[PDB]
Amino acid sequence: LRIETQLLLGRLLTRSGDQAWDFVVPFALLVIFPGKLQVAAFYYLIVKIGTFLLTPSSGKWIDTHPRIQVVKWGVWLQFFAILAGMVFFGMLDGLVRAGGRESWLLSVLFIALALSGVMASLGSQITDISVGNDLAPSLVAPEKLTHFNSWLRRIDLATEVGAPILAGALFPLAGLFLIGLWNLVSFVPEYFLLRNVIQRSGLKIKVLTEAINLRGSFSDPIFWLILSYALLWLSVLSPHGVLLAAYLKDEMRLPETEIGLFRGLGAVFGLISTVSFPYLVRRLGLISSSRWHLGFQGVTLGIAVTAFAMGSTASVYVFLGCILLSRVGLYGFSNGEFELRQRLIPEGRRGELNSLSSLTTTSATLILFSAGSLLPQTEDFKYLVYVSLAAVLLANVVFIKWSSR
Ligand SMILES: [K+]
Repeated sequence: LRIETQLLLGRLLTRSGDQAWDFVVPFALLVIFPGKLQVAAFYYLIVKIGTFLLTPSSGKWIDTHPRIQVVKWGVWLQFFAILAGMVFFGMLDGLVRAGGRESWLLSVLFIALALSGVMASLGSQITDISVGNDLAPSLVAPEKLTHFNSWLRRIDLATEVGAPILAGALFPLAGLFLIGLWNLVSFVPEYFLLRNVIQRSGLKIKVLTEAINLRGSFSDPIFWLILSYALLWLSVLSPHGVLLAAYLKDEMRLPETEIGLFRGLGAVFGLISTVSFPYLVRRLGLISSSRWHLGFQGVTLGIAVTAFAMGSTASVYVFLGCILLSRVGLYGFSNGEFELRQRLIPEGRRGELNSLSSLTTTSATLILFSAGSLLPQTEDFKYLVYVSLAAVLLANVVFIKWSSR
């Protein structure tokens, strides 16, 4: 295998395990604390807030250590976080099965679980930045990055579609530990693949920074590109969106069978961007392809939101169809912004400025989570819809302004 293929193979193996694990954790939480959806929510919250708080530090840590150290800590932090998580899950499940109720002990084990979730999430973010935003632009010719990124996207979508299937086959909570085990094992090929390409090549030579402040990050021009991407995470208009599903079910009275297919079609339209975006790049260049895809997301969601406004079931399939089309735009733009970060971010600032990107997208996630919790009613879904559209149009404005560079 050539270098580029080794990178993709490593990503494919470790992701299939990551996606399988992320899929089953909420269900495992619900098995242990039956009914209590607030507990699963609390888990997710701690992980995200935790990752948020550790992000600037981790980006400085990335720029000040050799790559082989970054990859070692990135992967093995995950490995041992997942192992710790499995141990705490087992303990929790054992405790509750044996009749344990609310206690400091049970609480302490939940916190230990949630913190291990923070470590894994942070390790994963470090590894993504390292492989996708440092190793890849250092190993792959600039003109072949678009091709390389489209395969990274295909791996992400494929393992995303394969996750419920994998999990299904393997699934009290015995399925969880089998998924945990597969996840553990799936970290190992990527560690050694990465370690061996670093050991044998010029990745060893890298000037490190000695030895937060975020003023330097936010003041950099690339932050506006970063903001144009992050804004897209604010939307409730997604195939997987829980508030949209709730809305479609109660207000639109769509059958649950049609809602599930809609949800499942997300991946397909994501996959379509991996053909449309590279095609436009090769024809119009990276900036122009990005602008067209982002505009396509803006137009299709504009149409979808007009169809939502005249709130008839006579317009519901155009609403859903346009949301699905918009995913082509979103997934295309996401590869473009990713590639612009690969190409434009100085080598010595790869940890810093890409962690800024993680910081801003995690913030968007937290806001979206906050809005979901604050406006949980289907009759209020209307307001989240208009703010989602506004965010997308603002993203277009910000990117157009930025791409005047
Ligand atoms: K993994």
